[PDB]
Amino acid sequence: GKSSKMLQHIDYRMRCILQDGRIFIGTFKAFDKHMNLILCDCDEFREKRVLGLVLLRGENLVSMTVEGPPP
Amino acid sequence: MEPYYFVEVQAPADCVSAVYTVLARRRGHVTQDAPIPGSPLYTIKAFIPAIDSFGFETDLRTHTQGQAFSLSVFHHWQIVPGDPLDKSIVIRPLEPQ
Amino acid sequence: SIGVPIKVLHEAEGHIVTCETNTGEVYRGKLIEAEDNMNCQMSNITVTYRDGRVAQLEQVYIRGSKIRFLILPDMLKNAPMLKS
Amino acid sequence: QKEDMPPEHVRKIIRDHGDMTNRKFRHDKRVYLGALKYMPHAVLKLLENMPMPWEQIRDVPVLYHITGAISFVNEIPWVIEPVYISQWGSMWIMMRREKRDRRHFKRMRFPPFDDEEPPLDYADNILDVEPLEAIQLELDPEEDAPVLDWFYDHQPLRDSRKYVNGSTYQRWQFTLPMMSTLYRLANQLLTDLVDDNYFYLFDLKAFFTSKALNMAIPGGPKFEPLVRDINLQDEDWNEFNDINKIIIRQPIRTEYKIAFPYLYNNLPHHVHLTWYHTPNVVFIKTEDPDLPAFYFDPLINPISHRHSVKSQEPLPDDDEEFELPEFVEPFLKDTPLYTDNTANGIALLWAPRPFNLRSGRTRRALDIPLVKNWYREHCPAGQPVKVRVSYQKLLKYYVLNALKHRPPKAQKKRYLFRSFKATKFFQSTKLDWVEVGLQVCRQGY
Amino acid sequence: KAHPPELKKFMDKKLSLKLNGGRHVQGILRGFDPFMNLVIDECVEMATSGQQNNIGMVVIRGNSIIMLEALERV
Amino acid sequence: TKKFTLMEQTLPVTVYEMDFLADLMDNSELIRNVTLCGHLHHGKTCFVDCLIEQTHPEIRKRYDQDLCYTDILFTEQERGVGIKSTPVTVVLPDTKGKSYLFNIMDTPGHVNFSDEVTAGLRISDGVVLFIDAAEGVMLNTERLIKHAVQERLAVTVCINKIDRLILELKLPPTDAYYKLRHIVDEVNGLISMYSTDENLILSPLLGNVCFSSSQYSICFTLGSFAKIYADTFGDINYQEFAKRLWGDIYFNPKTRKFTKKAPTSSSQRSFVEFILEPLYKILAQVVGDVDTSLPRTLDELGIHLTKEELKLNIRPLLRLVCKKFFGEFTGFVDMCVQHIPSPKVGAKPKIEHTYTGGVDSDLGEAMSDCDPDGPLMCHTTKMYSTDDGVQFHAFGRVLSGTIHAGQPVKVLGENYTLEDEEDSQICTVGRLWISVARYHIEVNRVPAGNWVLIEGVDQPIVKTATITEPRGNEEAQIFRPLKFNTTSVIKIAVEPVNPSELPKMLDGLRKVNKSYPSLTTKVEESGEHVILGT
RNA sequence: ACUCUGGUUUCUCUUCAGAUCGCAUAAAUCUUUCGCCUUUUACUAAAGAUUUCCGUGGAGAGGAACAACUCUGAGUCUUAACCCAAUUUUUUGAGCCUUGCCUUGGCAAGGCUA
RNA sequence: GGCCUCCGAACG
Repeated sequence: GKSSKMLQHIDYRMRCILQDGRIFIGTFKAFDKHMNLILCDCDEFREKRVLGLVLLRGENLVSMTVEGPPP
Repeated sequence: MEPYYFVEVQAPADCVSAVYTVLARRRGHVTQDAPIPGSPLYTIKAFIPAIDSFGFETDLRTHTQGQAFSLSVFHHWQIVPGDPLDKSIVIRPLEPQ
Repeated sequence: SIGVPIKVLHEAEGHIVTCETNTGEVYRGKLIEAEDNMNCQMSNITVTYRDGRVAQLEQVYIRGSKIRFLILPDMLKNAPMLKS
Repeated sequence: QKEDMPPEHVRKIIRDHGDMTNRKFRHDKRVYLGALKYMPHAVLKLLENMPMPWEQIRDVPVLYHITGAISFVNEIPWVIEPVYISQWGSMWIMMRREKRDRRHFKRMRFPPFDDEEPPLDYADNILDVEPLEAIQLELDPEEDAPVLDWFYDHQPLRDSRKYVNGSTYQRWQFTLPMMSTLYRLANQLLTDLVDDNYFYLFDLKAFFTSKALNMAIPGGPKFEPLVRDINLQDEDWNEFNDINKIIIRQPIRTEYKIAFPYLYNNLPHHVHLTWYHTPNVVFIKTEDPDLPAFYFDPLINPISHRHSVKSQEPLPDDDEEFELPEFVEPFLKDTPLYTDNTANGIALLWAPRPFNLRSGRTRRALDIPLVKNWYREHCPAGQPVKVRVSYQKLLKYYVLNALKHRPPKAQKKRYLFRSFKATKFFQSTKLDWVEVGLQVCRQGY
Repeated sequence: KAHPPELKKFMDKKLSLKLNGGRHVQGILRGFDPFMNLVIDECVEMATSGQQNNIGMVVIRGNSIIMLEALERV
Repeated sequence: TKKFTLMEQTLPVTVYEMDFLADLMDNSELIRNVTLCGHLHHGKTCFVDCLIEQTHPEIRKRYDQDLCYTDILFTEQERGVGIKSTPVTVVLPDTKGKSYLFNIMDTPGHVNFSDEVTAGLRISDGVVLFIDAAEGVMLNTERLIKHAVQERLAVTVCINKIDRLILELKLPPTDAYYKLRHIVDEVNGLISMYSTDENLILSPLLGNVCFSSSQYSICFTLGSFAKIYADTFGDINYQEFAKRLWGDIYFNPKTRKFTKKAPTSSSQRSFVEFILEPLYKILAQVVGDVDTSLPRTLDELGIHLTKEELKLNIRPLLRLVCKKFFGEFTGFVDMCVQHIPSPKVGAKPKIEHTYTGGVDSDLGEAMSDCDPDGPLMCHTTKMYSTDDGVQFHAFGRVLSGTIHAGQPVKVLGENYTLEDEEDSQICTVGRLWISVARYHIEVNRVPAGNWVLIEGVDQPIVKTATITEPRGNEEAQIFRPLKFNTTSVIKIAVEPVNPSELPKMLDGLRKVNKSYPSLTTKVEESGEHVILGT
């Protein structure tokens, strides 16, 4: 009804959990019906590597939680 | 040798005849005249001497009462009516020849 | 009719990008074409397998459903798609 | 809030006891010295009250001094629209029809003074009966009927949907038929064609260029030597610049040097000029109200194709299978040819500034409801000598006011004329040009 | 929508087709559908041991294709 | 004070980042440039006013005055053209969804001014033509078509004032499609009638022409009409739609059955019905049908406006309606990138026909310069006056290298050659300037493949002079100048009235000649200074 | 498809308008040039800077008149006939074994499946 | 091929 559930979490730092166990954290600027994630200055946890802008497909995503306030 | 300025003109039939009278006053020997379609707009390109082409657009738009929009450019060259160095050529400074 | 991340994927055509399929192969190179289903046609690819070996491949085209995610250059983060 | 007093009480009582003097106005003496002491009240009031020949009506509210000294009439010009300009110009067309008729003209003139003894109180009879004169425009083919109801009014639209909806004047609004009949009755009067280059190379920037270069035109205004004093030259400079033996083709056309500041190098200081040509467009003229929407101008297409070339992919399978008309292929169902005066509105697409403005805002009917100047610009030879030089004089005044421009600096405040009613000064009321004008005449005597 | 993927640049080109589960085939592309089913001419299956066998013209389902690769310049 | 015109000191634009757009134009190959002229005074600037109007948030309302920026050339541009052509650049999105960097330079219509417009056109690798639907092709379109054909530059046919010419003349759809088809037949007839290959293929289905109207500022094309109509309904048809959009076909009752031949009673042509029918009716929905049909047509088209906005006036509601319907730019960028070649693909023949020495170390130095970086070789365009008349900025093409602020460069002259260069001298670049609409962006270092303006080179820069690295890079520096395709005719000898004004006339003649390279200032043997122009 | 939000004309006061022209815009003063002139007011016609009239525009505040007319941005804005999913999510296939690391728990890797 | 400054009232 309100649909703001995903609209509330825009710009926030989000900790993502994938189907294989990977962890993505980046500034969340956009979404869609297909659960396409837009993560700015994203990082990958398993070991940490520098990713940057990353577009994640919604098929491999499981859950998400708020990491913190926008930078 | 001097170039021959050609001027395409847009105007109705009356202003086209008046443009031909202006070119006749300037002794210009034109290019071609056609009833330009898409709208009854007469377009006439003109072959003219570059020496007599001065003030052709001003007097053209003036004699047309705010009509006959034309544009000129250098085209080819003119071989002149005769050869220079004539002893009888000098007549009067103000009188044209 | 087209999602915002998909429109960003269209905007990123012509830049060096990194792609990893569902099987783990890393593909990095210029993105020639991108569709609405995230089909990616790329050129001058340096492959990174799961064992660490590398190679060079001229032309590749990937199914949209088999892509785990994509990596795009940072030049697209400023705009037009920034909205509050 | 200021309320309108009874007109006969303040008017008749004041003006009745005001001119008697004796011991009744003895205290009112100085008040009358203030009345006569203020010139602009009667001048701006009388000049501000103009019922005009285009209609027949009375005047507006005015403030009459509580001491009976004098009054003042504040009325905004409240110019309505080009339909109103077509009401005045329509009175000029009907006035021309009456000019062609009436083989025996009238007298008029007759300033009914005969020395002076018309201290006329007959304004009471002017309230008794009415002339019901002027007007006399019945012309309309079931079209201008709304403008006919708006033909004679002090406030053309009292309250409506499209209207000013103010007390006197406000942002104007109208419909399509108001523009139709506006261009009809306005077309009956003097009307201007498309501008193009016909309106240029004559006045405005052209006149300022002629006044800048200080050179005559094929008729027109004249200004002055401007910066040039008398003569400045030199024997060596003239021999270097000019030549005793040079090229001679045309006798130095002034129109060629006018539009070309590089052709005339004498005194190129403070000159606004060089407007190059025009758009050179074509506006299709109107015709009888018949069909089709295309006037069928001369075209003669070059034999259509005539074995020139064609498009690609002429495959019927990909053609019939290339589209799925699940919806309507055209935009919407209509007849965009003759529908709703599409020819009259199409001709209204190109319209003069008053007509093309559609819904207006405000204008001064006491200042510039006159298009005759532009109509007189660049007049043909159909007028005599004195009329031609007179037209050059009108263009000289218009060129003077045009070249004068304006320093639109700041001002102090407005309404000060009406702001004098804050304390006890005067009291307004609805009055007529004969009653208020006659009261101003008694204030003059 | 229903936009078919554009292989028109890969038409009649020798392809290297990577399949899931360590399967690899190569051949020439004779056409495609909106479902990414491929008609592959002279398809040769790449065995995990390195041996090659020619299975002929075959249809390959778009579901099982991780990536399609061209061995020529298009 | 009272400087002539202000080309700088303006705010930014909307949805435009200097980082993303600047590094995107200086990084990827999606950036391009062109110049649209066609017919003289055919409303060329109006197109830049439409694109810049859709780019920057603050745009001049067409009802008040022209949409172009105020105080530009004053009466020079107010009277017509004036500016011998000025460069501009903006980031325009495309109908495909991907944006692009397009540098468009308007061109004047005057003869000599068109020659200078060609001299400036020698920089960009492509050109578009502005052809009014009323007058068709003018003399500037024929001369510009001959000069563009001799320059081997891709041209894009662009129709202007289509709805203005068809609306003012009340042209029927048959005479509109036949008349426009005759104009395209003359464009393709002159293009194929010029020389070399016929591969230009000027045609509406090929995307070479874009139908636009400057009155309502409506820019459309084949892919734009197919994208709008498909976007409304039947979005599955895009390529097969625009291909079958016009052609010669009729719409047959079978749902879609397109008849290639025969009348089939449907219509004279498919473009008239399916194209001109929603077009002319949209223009017919105004005027007489404006107030009447506003709810019906506006509700059917989905457009809406405020009570005061819809009641404004005829023309403002027409330009606003076209902005609410066709206002989105599609065929300009979509038909642009599809026409205009890439930087390298269009650069290799351009560098082959531009620089003198080709092949190795020269064209190869330019070939390697294209995509990644150049070895600091700057082949300019021209030089224009700055905001102050004291100095003049150099607005030019950069062939190679990343220009750095204060970095020296070896600039040769005209008569100077790669073997022996007498006019070659090092110079420092004060600041980089990119011309966007009414403003400019100053940058310290601009990579290769972009035409930008710089400062610090004034006296050594004369007409068209290419700059090279101070390291002494060999192999054909100082690229060849552009040909004006005209002959000097008018000779005006100007002499100072006062004898002490000789240095002011000489320096003013040098700076004036550098400001207008088309004119030729030559000192006569008698001592007088004579000028030559077309 | 529910609820909170809740409007138009006119009259005054206080600010801003060296403005894209406050569309067809008047008059005065002074420094001079000039016109005719027997001194002055008036006055012939050009420049410049100093201004007033008729106006006019923007913002805020205070009033009455049908105001109870309607707009408004949002707020979780709870619905059944019929045929359908082989590239994005409700008709869609995962697990086991072994080795190494970790205090174990657990993690990484390879293999096995049918 | 055209251009047409003119324009009076008191006092003294």
